[PDB]
Amino acid sequence: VKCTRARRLKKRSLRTLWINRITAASQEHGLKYPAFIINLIKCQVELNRKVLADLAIYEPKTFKSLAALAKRRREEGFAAALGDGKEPDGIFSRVVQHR
Amino acid sequence: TKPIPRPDPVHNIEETHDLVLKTRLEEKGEHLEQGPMIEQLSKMFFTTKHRWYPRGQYHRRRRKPNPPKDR
Amino acid sequence: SSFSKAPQQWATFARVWYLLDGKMQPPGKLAAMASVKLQGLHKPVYHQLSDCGDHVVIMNTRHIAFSGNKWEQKVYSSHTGYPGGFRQVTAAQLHQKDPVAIVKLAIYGMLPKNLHRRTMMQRLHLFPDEDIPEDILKNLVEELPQPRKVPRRLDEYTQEEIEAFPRVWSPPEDYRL
Amino acid sequence: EPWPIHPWEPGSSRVGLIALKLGMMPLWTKDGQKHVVTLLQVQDCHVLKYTPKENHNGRMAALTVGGKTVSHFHKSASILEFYQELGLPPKQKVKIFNVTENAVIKPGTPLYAAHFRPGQYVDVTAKTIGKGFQGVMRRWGFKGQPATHGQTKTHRRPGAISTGDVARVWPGTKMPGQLGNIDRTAFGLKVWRINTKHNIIYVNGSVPGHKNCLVKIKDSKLPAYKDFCKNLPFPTYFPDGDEEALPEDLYDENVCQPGAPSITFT
Amino acid sequence: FKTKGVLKKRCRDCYLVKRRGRWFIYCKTNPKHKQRQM
Amino acid sequence: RKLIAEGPGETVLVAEEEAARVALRKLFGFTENRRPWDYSKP
Amino acid sequence: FREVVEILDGKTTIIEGRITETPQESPNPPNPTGQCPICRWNLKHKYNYEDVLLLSQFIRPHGGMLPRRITGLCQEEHLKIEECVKMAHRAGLLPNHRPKLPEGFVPKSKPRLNRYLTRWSPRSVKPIYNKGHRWNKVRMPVGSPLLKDNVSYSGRPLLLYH
RNA sequence: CACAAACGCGUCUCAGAGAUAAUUAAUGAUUUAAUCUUAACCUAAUUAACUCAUAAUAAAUCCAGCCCUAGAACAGGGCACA
Ligand SMILES: [Mg+2]
Ligand SMILES: [Mg+2]
Ligand SMILES: [Mg+2]
Ligand SMILES: [Mg+2]
Ligand SMILES: [Mg+2]
Ligand SMILES: [Mg+2]
Ligand SMILES: [Mg+2]
Ligand SMILES: [Mg+2]
Ligand SMILES: [Mg+2]
Ligand SMILES: [Mg+2]
Ligand SMILES: [Mg+2]
Ligand SMILES: [Zn+2]
Ligand SMILES: [Zn+2]
Repeated sequence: VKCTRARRLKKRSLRTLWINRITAASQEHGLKYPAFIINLIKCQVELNRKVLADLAIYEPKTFKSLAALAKRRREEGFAAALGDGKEPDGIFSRVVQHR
Repeated sequence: TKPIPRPDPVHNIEETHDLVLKTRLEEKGEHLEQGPMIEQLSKMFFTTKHRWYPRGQYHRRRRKPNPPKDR
Repeated sequence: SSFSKAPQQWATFARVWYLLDGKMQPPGKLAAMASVKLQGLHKPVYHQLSDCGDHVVIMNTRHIAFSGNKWEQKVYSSHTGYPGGFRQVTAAQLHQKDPVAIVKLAIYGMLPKNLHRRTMMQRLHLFPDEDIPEDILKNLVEELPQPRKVPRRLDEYTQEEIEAFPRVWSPPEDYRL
Repeated sequence: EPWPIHPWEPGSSRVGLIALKLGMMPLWTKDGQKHVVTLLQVQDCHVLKYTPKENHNGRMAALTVGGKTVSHFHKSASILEFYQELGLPPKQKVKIFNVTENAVIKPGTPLYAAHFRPGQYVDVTAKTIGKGFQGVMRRWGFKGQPATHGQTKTHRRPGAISTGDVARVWPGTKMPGQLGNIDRTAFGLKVWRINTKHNIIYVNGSVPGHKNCLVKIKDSKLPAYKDFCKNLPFPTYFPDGDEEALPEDLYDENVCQPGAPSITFT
Repeated sequence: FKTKGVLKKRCRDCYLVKRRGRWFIYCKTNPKHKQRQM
Repeated sequence: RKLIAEGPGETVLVAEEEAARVALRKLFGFTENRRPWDYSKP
Repeated sequence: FREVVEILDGKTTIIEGRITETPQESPNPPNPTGQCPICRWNLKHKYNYEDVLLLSQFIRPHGGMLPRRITGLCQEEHLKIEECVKMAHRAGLLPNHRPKLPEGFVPKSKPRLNRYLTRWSPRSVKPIYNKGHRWNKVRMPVGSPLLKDNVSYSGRPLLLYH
């Protein structure tokens, strides 16, 4: 019974561990986890927490590039919100449809 | 960057007998009780005293002799 | 990148000593980052089973600051086990008796309630003032920023800034101060 | 090679002695009252080692004093080495006295019962008479149960020990156990007579510990006699410093000496 | 002093002052009018 | 005054030896970031 | 500013009032249409205990408050600024606005405990020995409630009781 | 009290500093008067507690046998004067 319960809970435990590692790596770059996640999602970058943690552990340059992209997206979103202008659009804020 | 510190000094060298001088730097030894030894190890490694105590037969028999190794 | 196995492992799991100034800083915010560093929650290689833990040295403990009237309201209660041996000491009295105890208890509470709490607490060093032994000083790597900005006093402001700050109201000449 | 002697200060403290408890004697006062004195014989008092104030406590220095001589054949190798380097035979009881830095004495200095003068207040520390594992009635003084009103196997039982709701007993509960074999200190013991030839101190009141046992004597730390050491020899008693032999027995201003005119009231 | 939940002046010389975290109706002419808000 | 390689170690001598090993591997081209061996049919 | 000068010359007391030059208001306020000083300088919902340059403009040299009929502020801002001045004085700001006592500065006391955002007086609050349970808890007040209308760039409400 | 000990009915000793709650007055604005102040600055008269000076232990690796005012066993103190 405990084996079944722990098999169910293993996904949650590993997801929480991945989230903690992502928080560690993002705070190491001076960026918060919710902002990093939402800005990476806004850039249409569909990478799960497992891949993000693997990149943080083994690809520091790639993870720093992702953090810089997320910070750029956050800055563009803040600038757009402050401006409230339809014409001004950020370079990385453009939305690409399916092909 | 900063230069590499180099420490090289032999104060056990004696001009009368270098054969005894060489063994003067190697004949250093010390023995302490279990309590003081555990306290010293904990102070050195910044840990608690509960880790250094030995374990019993029940735990020492169940350890896997050949754990799997990756990479 | 192209390191041997043993040096690569040593570099990955190397311990780090951090410095933290405690002058004019809130104990809760200091203890938050102290607990983060002690647990190793700042490392992407962190794991609960792993022994990843970093040392933190906090100075200027006696110069700690409490927000609000916590100095007069917050209490610490202990019990010696013997009947009639239950004591409740005010925060000010506890700080006067031992400056370290405040931040020590704050970090002890903020740390997780497992058996590793003692192990990570043994890695913590707290000093009332800027009097740190050289053996610990030589191990410091970096200093964490202060979580709270210390406000300036009136005399600490520069005269150019004082003049640049406009006079909101004009006092009458007939009034006496 | 005497160490420099510093002037007495109001915040200074003096070193103590280690004597042997001989017995008890009566002593009558000039007002007709009768007190009981205890004889403490200073056989071998010697300063063994000196510990710096910073290395011992950070407030006061520590002076180590040895008791009466013992045999070399029953002491450990480290103790024998320490005494060989010191130059003195091993002592029985080794004690530490907290003294101020201005009253330090060179190790190896002997001490005599003339260190205390007639009329002074001393504190006595010793292990009391150990009565072993004694019952609660003898230990804490608990009253027993009635002897013959039907009580069954209870005449000396402690009775109830705790409460029902607590479901446990408090650590401060008084229970039978070891009694007597512990170090106790009696404060404010007045000294009346000092015998120089035999190095004997007559201390008023009872002395904790059995006879023929080592006793640690120091000045009174009570606030009533905090500054009584001004008239006393500050560093210690030096028999060679004065170059004058003290009388055989020094009495207090109220002690009725054995040679007396048989005082009568008027 | 009388401890009350509601304080009211019993004469024109009673004055209300906030001291020690409580309210106090103090009167000098009539000392019996000393009231302390609980 | 140009960094060619770096190496960690427990002691300074071991770190220097590891740095020398890393520099030698970089010079010889046998690096962890090298081209993987080509397994194809020419 | 008016100053009272007393001169003693042979059992004779001379009391005189002397008028000194005083600084005036800056020529250009951002909102000249505002009747209230703070409300016209657009510092409303902006100042705090940290802003000492604004609080020090109108306070007595001994740390006393200034009358509203002379200052000209609205009632709410007057109360808020009074609270901020009290908080700064309790925290330790305005070091030069204390009375000079040559006799009392020699007998030093215990070091001043560092504090900020203090609401009540340090000498009037008794320690909470019960502290309450989770559902009923005696929360510790921090800061003055009059400052709840300040601008919040983060948007999170200011915790007045913790 | 038919043991050299134990015992009371017999004898000796019993403490300095800070700190406070209630409550007193100095100085002082909001509220240029006054006002002990969930306004500051230092204030002084101040309960019991509670801590701290101070007090005790606080010299590691000889322990076969013999004594002990030391002790259930285990431990501890002595075995050179004689
Ligand atoms: Mg599923
Ligand atoms: Mg016995
Ligand atoms: Mg009876
Ligand atoms: Mg019956
Ligand atoms: Mg019976
Ligand atoms: Mg029966
Ligand atoms: Mg229970
Ligand atoms: Mg006035
Ligand atoms: Mg009056
Ligand atoms: Mg103490
Ligand atoms: Mg022995
Ligand atoms: Zn009245
Ligand atoms: Zn207004």
